[PDB]
Amino acid sequence: LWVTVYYGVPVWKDAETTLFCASDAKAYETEKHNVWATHACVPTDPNPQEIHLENVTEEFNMWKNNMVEQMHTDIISLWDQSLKPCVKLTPLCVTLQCTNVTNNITDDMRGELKNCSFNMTTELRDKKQKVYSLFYRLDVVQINSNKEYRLINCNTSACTQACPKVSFEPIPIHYCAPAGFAILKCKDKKFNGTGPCPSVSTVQCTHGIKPVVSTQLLLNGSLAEEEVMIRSENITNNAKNILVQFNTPVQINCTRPNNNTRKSIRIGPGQAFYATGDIIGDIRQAHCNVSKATWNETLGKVVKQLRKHFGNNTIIRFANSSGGDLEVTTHSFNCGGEFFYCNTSGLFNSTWISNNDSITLPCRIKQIINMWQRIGQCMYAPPIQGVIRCVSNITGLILTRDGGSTNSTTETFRPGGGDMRDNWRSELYKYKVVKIEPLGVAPTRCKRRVGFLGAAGSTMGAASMTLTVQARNLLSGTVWGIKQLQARVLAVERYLRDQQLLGIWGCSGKLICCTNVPWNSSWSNRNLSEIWDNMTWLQWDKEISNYTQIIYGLLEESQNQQEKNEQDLLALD
Amino acid sequence: LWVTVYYGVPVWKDAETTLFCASDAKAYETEKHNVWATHACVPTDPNPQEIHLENVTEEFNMWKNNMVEQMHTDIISLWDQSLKPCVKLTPLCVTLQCTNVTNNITDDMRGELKNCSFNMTTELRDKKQKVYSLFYRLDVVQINSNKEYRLINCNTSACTQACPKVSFEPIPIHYCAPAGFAILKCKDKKFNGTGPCPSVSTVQCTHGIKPVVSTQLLLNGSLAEEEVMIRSENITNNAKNILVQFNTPVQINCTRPNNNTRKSIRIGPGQAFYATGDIIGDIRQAHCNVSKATWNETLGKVVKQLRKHFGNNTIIRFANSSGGDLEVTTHSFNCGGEFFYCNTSGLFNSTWISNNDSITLPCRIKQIINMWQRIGQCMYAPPIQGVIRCVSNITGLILTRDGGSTNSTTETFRPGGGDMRDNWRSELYKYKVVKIEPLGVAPTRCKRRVGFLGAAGSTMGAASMTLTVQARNLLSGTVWGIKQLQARVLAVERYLRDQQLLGIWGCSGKLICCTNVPWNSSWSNRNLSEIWDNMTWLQWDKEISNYTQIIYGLLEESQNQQEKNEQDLLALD
Amino acid sequence: LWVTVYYGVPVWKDAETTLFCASDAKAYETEKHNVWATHACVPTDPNPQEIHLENVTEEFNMWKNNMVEQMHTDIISLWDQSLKPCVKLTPLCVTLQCTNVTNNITDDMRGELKNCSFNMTTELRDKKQKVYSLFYRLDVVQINSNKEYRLINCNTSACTQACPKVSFEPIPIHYCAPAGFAILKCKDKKFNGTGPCPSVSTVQCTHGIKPVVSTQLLLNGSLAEEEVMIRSENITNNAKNILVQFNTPVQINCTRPNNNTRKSIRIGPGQAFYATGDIIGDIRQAHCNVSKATWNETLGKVVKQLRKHFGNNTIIRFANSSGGDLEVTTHSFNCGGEFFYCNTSGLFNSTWISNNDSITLPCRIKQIINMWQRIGQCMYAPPIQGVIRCVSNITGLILTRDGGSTNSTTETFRPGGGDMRDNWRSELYKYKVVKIEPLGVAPTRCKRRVGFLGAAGSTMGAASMTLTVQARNLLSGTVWGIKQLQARVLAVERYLRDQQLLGIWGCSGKLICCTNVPWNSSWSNRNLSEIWDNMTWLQWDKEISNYTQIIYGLLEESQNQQEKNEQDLLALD
Ligand SMILES: *[C@@H]1O[C@H](CO)[C@@H](O[C@@H]2O[C@H](CO)[C@@H](O[C@@H]3O[C@H](CO)[C@@H](O)[C@H](O)[C@@H]3O)[C@H](O)[C@H]2NC(C)=O)[C@H](O)[C@H]1NC(C)=O
Ligand SMILES: *[C@@H]1O[C@H](CO)[C@@H](O[C@@H]2O[C@H](CO)[C@@H](O)[C@H](O)[C@H]2NC(C)=O)[C@H](O)[C@H]1NC(C)=O
Ligand SMILES: *[C@@H]1O[C@H](CO)[C@@H](O[C@@H]2O[C@H](CO)[C@@H](O)[C@H](O)[C@H]2NC(C)=O)[C@H](O)[C@H]1NC(C)=O
Ligand SMILES: *[C@@H]1O[C@H](CO)[C@@H](O[C@@H]2O[C@H](CO)[C@@H](O)[C@H](O)[C@H]2NC(C)=O)[C@H](O)[C@H]1NC(C)=O
Ligand SMILES: *[C@@H]1O[C@H](CO)[C@@H](O[C@@H]2O[C@H](CO)[C@@H](O)[C@H](O)[C@H]2NC(C)=O)[C@H](O)[C@H]1NC(C)=O
Ligand SMILES: *[C@@H]1O[C@H](CO)[C@@H](O[C@@H]2O[C@H](CO)[C@@H](O)[C@H](O)[C@H]2NC(C)=O)[C@H](O)[C@H]1NC(C)=O
Ligand SMILES: *[C@@H]1O[C@H](CO)[C@@H](O[C@@H]2O[C@H](CO)[C@@H](O)[C@H](O)[C@H]2NC(C)=O)[C@H](O)[C@H]1NC(C)=O
Ligand SMILES: *[C@@H]1O[C@H](CO)[C@@H](O)[C@H](O)[C@H]1NC(C)=O
Ligand SMILES: *[C@@H]1O[C@H](CO)[C@@H](O)[C@H](O)[C@H]1NC(C)=O
Ligand SMILES: *[C@@H]1O[C@H](CO)[C@@H](O)[C@H](O)[C@H]1NC(C)=O
Repeated sequence: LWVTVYYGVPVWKDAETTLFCASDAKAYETEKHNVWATHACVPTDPNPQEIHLENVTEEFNMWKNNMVEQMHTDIISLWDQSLKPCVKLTPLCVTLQCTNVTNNITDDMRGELKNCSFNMTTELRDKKQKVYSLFYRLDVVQINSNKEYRLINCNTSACTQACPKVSFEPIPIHYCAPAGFAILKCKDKKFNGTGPCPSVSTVQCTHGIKPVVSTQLLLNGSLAEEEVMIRSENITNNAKNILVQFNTPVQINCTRPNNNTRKSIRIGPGQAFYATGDIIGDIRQAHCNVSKATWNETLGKVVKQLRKHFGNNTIIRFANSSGGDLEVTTHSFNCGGEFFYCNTSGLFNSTWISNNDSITLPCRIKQIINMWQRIGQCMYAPPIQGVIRCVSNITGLILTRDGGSTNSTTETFRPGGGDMRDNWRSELYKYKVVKIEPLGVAPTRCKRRVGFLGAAGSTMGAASMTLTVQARNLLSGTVWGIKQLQARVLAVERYLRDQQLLGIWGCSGKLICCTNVPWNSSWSNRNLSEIWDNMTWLQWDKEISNYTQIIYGLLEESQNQQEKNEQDLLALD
Repeated sequence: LWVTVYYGVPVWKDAETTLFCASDAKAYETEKHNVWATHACVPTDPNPQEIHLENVTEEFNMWKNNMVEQMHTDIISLWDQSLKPCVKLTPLCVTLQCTNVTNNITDDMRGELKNCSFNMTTELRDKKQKVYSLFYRLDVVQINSNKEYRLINCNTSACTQACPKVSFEPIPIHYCAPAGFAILKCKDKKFNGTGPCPSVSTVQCTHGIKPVVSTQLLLNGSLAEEEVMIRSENITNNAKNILVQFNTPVQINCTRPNNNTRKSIRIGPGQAFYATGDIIGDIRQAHCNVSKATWNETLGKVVKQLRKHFGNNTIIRFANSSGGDLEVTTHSFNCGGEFFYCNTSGLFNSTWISNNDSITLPCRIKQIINMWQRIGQCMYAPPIQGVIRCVSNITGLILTRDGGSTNSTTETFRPGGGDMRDNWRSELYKYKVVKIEPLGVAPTRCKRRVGFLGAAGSTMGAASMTLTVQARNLLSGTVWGIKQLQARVLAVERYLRDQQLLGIWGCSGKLICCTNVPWNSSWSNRNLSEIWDNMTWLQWDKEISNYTQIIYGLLEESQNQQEKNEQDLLALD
Repeated sequence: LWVTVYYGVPVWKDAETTLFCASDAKAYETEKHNVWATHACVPTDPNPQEIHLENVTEEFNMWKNNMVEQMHTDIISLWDQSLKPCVKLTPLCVTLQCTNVTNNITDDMRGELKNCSFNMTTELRDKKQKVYSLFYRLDVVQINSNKEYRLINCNTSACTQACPKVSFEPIPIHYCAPAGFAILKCKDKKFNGTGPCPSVSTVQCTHGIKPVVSTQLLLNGSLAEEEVMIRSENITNNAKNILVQFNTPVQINCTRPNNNTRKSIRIGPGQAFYATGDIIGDIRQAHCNVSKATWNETLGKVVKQLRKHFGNNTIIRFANSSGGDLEVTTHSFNCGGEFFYCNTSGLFNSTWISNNDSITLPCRIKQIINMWQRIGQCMYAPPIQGVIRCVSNITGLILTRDGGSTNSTTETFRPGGGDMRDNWRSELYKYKVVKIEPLGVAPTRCKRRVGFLGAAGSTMGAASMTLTVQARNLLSGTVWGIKQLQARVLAVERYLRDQQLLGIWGCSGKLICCTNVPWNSSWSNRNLSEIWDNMTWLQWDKEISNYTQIIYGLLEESQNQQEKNEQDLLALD
């Protein structure tokens, strides 16, 4: 009959907000190399809390998530911030004099290293300096008695050498939302990227996400749980990348067996340039090894789950990439500072039908890079002395279907990728951000006299006793610097708005503040047995969400003001 | 009689604060390249509300407004931000060797364009490049086989090319104040600039203001109603500009018949310099057209209002600009990218005794500009390819009077301008920012036991029923980015201070409350019928403004502390 | 028996927070623009409030004061900010060719002023310029038939010319604590800098302190009272400085008799380089003067007050500095823009046994400078034309004890300094920041039915009637603005946390409230009369902070939740 206002109901709606980084601050409390990304984040909770929701079935969507875009923008801005402070190599674009290096009489790499020598400025503007350095063939381009060259990007973009002190080591970060927002987590083991997730769990924020950069194979990412899953925006469409994820890792070992040496040239006053001085001992190519039997078994599995969608009689035949830029055409990870670019033509060999030492990947290195498909600004990665070795493990792939015929007697899958959002979407697949609103109104028989969300799936009557748990922690009282400020300002304003709305009414209280506005039959007149015993809060929100504004207006104006002026006139005499 | 505290009365008072931007969704969603000003402006509400205050009369002042200065600072800051991130053109200073253009036939514009050639640097620091470009006569100065010149600014300032993609296209901007403030709006049809406006209305924020930059003639402005209103700070003083506002607009057309060509010179790495390569076909001077009959009629209408201020039978005479810099001597503006500088001696030339064709304005174009009289921050607008044409309205003038004696036989009005504040002040003449304060105290016979401003003109008895409406909107739950954040924080702060000051008294959760403070007769006591039925809250607060601190001190000391301590002593048994 | 929560109670504890500047408007209104970026600082309070606290004893310490480090960081940041828009002199690193003092007659100083002639780029790229300048012997280092030199730091740092408009003139800076905090001012006459101060006071803003710079002598410092004070972290440790603060000042006059003239050389466009053109008249030595009798008397006082720690009849000896950099070896300072560097060996040249016109100190001047022992950043102070004279007051030394022994026979003292924290620490020795904690709990017999800090020393019974004054003040109503914004948001967040924590309990009504938690005897049981009337509020915080968290837990969980769970039954009707 009479309206009653409830504060702290289990209700949420989809929204987007400014997330802030959290990371393990104890590891870097003792200072180390100034990492590219992870600094100034709030310390992470030593005991993260994950709460399971009893009966809810939330709808997820991988390919229209906003956290991926926020992550990509954050990484781009962090990289741009990192590159700015240190040296600019504007005076290095000069005509070079380059000849082939003479290794320690070992062949098959003779044409790849140059010994460019050139003129460079010095401290005093009136004088010039004569220097030399070693450049890779992919870094230096010809300009048309030994022939003379220039750097590759002199006619496109400038160069800012990376600050030698920082380190491009990926290390995990946690994206945490402001107070008043919650991040759901799809939990079932067969989530194909879209559709309902019958198992859901609320977490304050995420686990450790390593911002690894790669094009053709995903490295160090999170594995699947039950089986190797295949995800795509629309599998039937050939234009959409077919992300894949493994359940057991395939180990890849990469090396640069050259005893490189750094050599600093001054281009001062103050500024210095680090050249590739000289290589000691033999010179050999950089190669990556992947176990043959393990890779064969992994592909023989992926083809098995891949035939679930494309029929169980078709012929599946992998192949190397079609072509394009060197980033797209070759697996382009980074290992300790050097930016490899490796072939992968030996991996994607097979032709499957219904019925042992290693695989070597010969490859090459480039020092100058302009990643994220950008133009107008490049970077010069300084050389790293000594042999460098990495042991990653392949966790997923990025496939693309040819779709070259309509009969569909066979299918051909060439690996691709290069849009860095695909790497992030492979990790943020089981998250979304929701906006908790704690206020609610429902009819009852009042007349006023003169887990964190574990009750979400329960009926409205069952959830009418746990109101306090929602409202207890509603406030929870340079990149990563302004984001925290905006996040906490938004949280404070949300708490203040909720308190003001609950205060202008007659309630000023937490649990079950009865009111006096009569229940109009126009606001979905149902039997109270059909309301309290049948429905739940999330369902109760939807049909009445049109009329919440009218009920708020009636409570604030029609009832409280008249009631209080009546009390004031009562105390007159 | 005892004091009673009301929260959310219609009281306001004049104040100055920080405003933020807001733009239309159409301009917000324009996929093309960003406009010079609006990038992070929040989208505007599709339906702003007008809450005409009914019986209120407020004192307006056009000249001493603070919105104008804030707009000027914001515009200058936006320009400086716009020019920072693209090409700097320091190495263009070279001794240029120039020669006249050959024209086509029947030479008429010989001395304006020069065919300058100079040696310019290329990407490779070793080599040099021979190029040529066409510079207008106003952009070069001779130095002492053919003659040689330098650029205009290479002994005062360093050039900086305007970014080639961004366009200085004026578009509407709305300046909206944060929560807890209001922007009143005068609507008197004959508002001359100062004095009380008997018809006052409040909007959430202003109408669309086009930030057009021009001098000597206001373009694309807002027109008056029923009269050709004329405004000035002081008509007797001859050192003050006399703004005008036409009833109906005057159509002005402008053209640049030369068919330019954009020649790209690469002076990298990365940078570039766009040059006026060569002109195709016939070559002629830029000119602007204004209808003769319309302009004659408009002058004949404006002189009638000048006769009112300066008396009947006085002869009003017009004359062209007094002389000085080219910025103020000629009607300067930009039409699609080219900065025109048009002679206006054909318009301001007439004499008016007591009792079909088109006018052609010769015009000249300049490329190197240092607008806003800020020497040291020059700019080089790149050439715009193809014929340029635009059609605009003239909706105002900026006249100045001649002060040679008075002996009022006649007056001589000469156009002026140059200070850009007058362009903004012509649009923001019907607004001012007033901060709303909700708290208030008034007497009555009660003692305690032991539209958004539509009621601003109503009596205190009727106004006390609308405390909810006033009290609701006190939170409303790059340069613009920090403006919005600071304004939001300020609003939250003011609301929290109001809440705390209400809470130290015994009236925390209530809009109205009775208190046991006696009403001292020294506070201008009056019969209740003369307060609650013969006064309004704005008029009441104007009377008790001296005793507010004493009453607040009494309420916080004599009542709450003593009451709580005595109640604590009572609860012991 | 029962617990009762008190809000707004005079209790504080040590804490650190970012402070904000406050300077008078006259400094900005001075014609010398941007002397210290006064626009950043807030206008000063016209009447700072000092409230005497009558019974409080507080533990002071200056050797761990955080305000010293905050002032140092603020000064460094302001200095770096000031020079950013100024000219950069990278093209000045040229092979100079210098030949002593050929243009003038000089006394026996001989080769201190080098007459340097060298090439330079004119306002145009094409043509070079032949110019000259006078550089001091300290500003040029030889490089290997007239000899040739270069500037001192052409292989270390890039000079940036000081802007000529601004001047490095110190002005008062007032430090004001943000909302919620307070600054305690110790007023004891004989305060050593450590231990309990029995005459504490409080101030909203500190007294005006001038950020002077000088190594071996403190200039314009604040004077002590009634005796020369000696302060040290541990006097018997040889490695720690021993500050001194004279009772009465010793005046020092300094002069630059050379009559310099400024020559403006153009490095255009938009850049100028001010050289030392020529010296009119005879070359003469720069020197400083100190009164002999006054200085001898001051050292006679310092020995009297410094033998107190060491011995009544121990030999104490003074001596000049040992060696090292010119900054530490010699008393440096600025005198009207010229950075003097004067040896003080004519002053510390005394020996004192167990039981006549003026001291003159000739000294040098250096132009290129980089204070704080910084590397990578430098400045070139332009010449100050005309004869220069200064007058200053010495107000404290910075001594240092030698580690040799002679365990008791003799003690040797030398001037020290070099780190600029000591100069700030000599002025902020009587101020520390404290954080106010307004919540408090005390036992009493109440059971619930089913100046700003002048009372900090008074008993709890009397201090319960002044809860309003503390509670009222807690809220207190581009680059470098985010610091103030973050401090402000932090204050708001702290207030909201306190209010929410009070709201979880059954005490939404502010100030003295009562709760039903019994008072366990284990929590420092005392008879009630000796709790309320034989003890103060600060001492109560020193005997509950162990159990305060558990008391808050009992209040928030054990009583209010059960009360609501009992109330829900009666809420149905
Ligand atoms: C006053 O407002 C008028 C709006 O009518 C301004 O004229 C407009 O100027 C723009 C920019 O030149 C014109 O758009 C351009 O059109 C050309 C094609 O001619 C196109 O190639 C460009 O990319 C751009 O879209 C626009 O057509 C023109 N308006 C009209 C009706 O022609 C005028 O510039 C304003 N006054 C001042 C002083 O800015
Ligand atoms: C997924 O992509 C496929 C493209 O193959 C879409 O299927 C096409 O739909 C159009 C429109 O009806 C037909 O003309 C084509 O013949 C279809 N192609 C095939 C191979 O069947 C499909 O609609 C897309 N799915 C979604 C949900 O967008
Ligand atoms: C990729 O696959 C092709 C065939 O699919 C491989 O070519 C085979 O090489 C072996 C070894 O000489 C021959 O015995 C076969 O006859 C070849 N097959 C065909 C169809 O000609 C090729 O070597 C593979 N390359 C890599 C790098 O894995
Ligand atoms: C200044 O004199 C005081 C004694 O009056 C010394 O301070 C004492 O220091 C000890 C050591 O920490 C403390 O336990 C005492 O409480 C302090 N008492 C007082 C009154 O401050 C201090 O050491 C002297 N300073 C110097 C530099 O010698
Ligand atoms: C102050 O400094 C002195 C000297 O540095 C310290 O005294 C020394 O203490 C060690 C440890 O017992 C002895 O081995 C030395 O012989 C002492 N030297 C002298 C000269 O006394 C003293 O401990 C320091 N005091 C404080 C409070 O730090
Ligand atoms: C610093 O200079 C001042 C003058 O500007 C000196 O003060 C003067 O000294 C002379 C000689 O003793 C007196 O005749 C004047 O009356 C003094 N003038 C004033 C205003 O006091 C001062 O002695 C100099 N100090 C030093 C250390 O040389
Ligand atoms: C400051 O003055 C003293 C005293 O004149 C200078 O000390 C000289 O030191 C050198 C090296 O031992 C010797 O010439 C003498 O011992 C001292 N000179 C005289 C005349 O006795 C000191 O060099 C001066 N400071 C500077 C930076 O030169
Ligand atoms: C505008 O009108 C007011 C009267 O309301 C008058 O005081 C003022 O001088 C007028 N100003 C002008 C410029 O006409
Ligand atoms: C007293 O109140 C009456 C209301 O009926 C009013 O008419 C009268 O003017 C008042 N007199 C004074 C002195 O305020
Ligand atoms: C400059 O003066 C110094 C000091 O007397 C002297 O050693 C030097 O030889 C002089 N320079 C020349 C060029 O004579």
